[PDB]
Amino acid sequence: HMLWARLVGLARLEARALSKKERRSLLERLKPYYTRIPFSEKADLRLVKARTDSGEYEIITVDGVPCLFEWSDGRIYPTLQCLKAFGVDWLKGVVLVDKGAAIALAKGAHLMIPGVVGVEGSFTRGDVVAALYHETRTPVMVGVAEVDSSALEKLYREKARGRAVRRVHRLGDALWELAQEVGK
Repeated sequence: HMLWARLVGLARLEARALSKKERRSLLERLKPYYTRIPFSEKADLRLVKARTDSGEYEIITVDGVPCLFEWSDGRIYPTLQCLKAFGVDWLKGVVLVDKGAAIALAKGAHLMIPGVVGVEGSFTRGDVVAALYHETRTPVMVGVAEVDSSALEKLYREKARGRAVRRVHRLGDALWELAQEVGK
């Protein structure tokens, strides 16, 4: 197909079902990093490649929802659309942030410790976590923990300075815009 999205513009799409072998490899690549696989064995998984003016994006869809992507560190991460569809309980943890940090994250900033107001779950430095605006629990960013959850629980209470979560994907980024349109 073809689609036209904000920021990325016109995208030419090529989609196919994942093979039985790719589906198995996908589950094996997700297990080490999340509490559980969020989707069913009956869910239809497809690989969608979108070529835009700047380059190529590949997104794995789950029953048509653009949910997963491979980052430069070789791990598979969820899109925010994935979190809307399946929630966040399957993630090892989440970090709750204040309004100012939710707005900064939606502009593309990393999450600094003073913007944190709560920690949920249990995770260690390097784990995949999501940052949610505390008031509405809206996910605004997906990234990598810079500190263990137990350390963060202490650090945000002291309002220590420093980075809490390194941003990988966030609301309004090019992938998010493309995924929004794929979901339409």
